Amino acid sequence: GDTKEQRILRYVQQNAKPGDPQSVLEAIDTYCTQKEWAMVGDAKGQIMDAVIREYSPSLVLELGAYCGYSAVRMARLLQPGARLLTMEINPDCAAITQQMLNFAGLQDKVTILNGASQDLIPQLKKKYDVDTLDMVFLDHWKDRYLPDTLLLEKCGLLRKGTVLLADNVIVPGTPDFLAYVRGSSSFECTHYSSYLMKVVDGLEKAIYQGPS
Ligand SMILES: Cc1nc(C)c(-c2cc(C(=O)N3CCN(c4ccccc4)CC3)n[nH]2)s1
Ligand SMILES: [Cl-]
Repeated sequence: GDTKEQRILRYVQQNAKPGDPQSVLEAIDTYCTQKEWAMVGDAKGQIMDAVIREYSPSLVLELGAYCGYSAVRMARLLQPGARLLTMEINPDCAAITQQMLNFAGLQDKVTILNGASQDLIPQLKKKYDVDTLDMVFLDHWKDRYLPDTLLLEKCGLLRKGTVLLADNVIVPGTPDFLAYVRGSSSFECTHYSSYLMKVVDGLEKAIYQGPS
């Protein structure tokens, strides 16, 4: 068997450099640009980097590791001792992600949780010893953004100033998630447009202010 995702890891393992997350980033960026696209960006990576650098989170939740691009891009910017938790529902992508972090030298900042987001979010406190989350990046199924944001509320995982950065909120779009965070007083929201497919997409930054 030879999947697109094995093919990406293998281009990285040949062209990027062991323990250099940026040559991993550019090799992936290079692969998805010249060889076959994958569901990856440097234009939205600039936005993702600015938000990591602005808020210096000590504990990040990512929903949707996939191949490990956005986990290499985040964890490369985290301070010593900070953690990334990444949930991946497909075990083969989870293996790609473990190897992509192992090659990039970041497998000690990341913990991969294999599971659907709404099964693992309730276990975060008991099992992975989380108190609150400093940042949350949502890049999974667009119809889970809103219910997972409220599930994170329920379980008391968001604090005042938690950053939620939501990808692909324009295309495919997350209309329900955007209406809620923009309309709720618990969230202060900034929309970052980024092109893609030559289409305007966007990320939403939504900062939690505390319950209503
Ligand atoms: C309830 C859930 N909890 C989690 C943790 C979920 C999750 C999302 C992802 C992910 O990263 N992508 C992106 C890639 N994509 C895809 C790409 C091409 C074709 C079809 C699908 C699958 C979803 N991995 N696990 S869904
Ligand atoms: Cl499910």
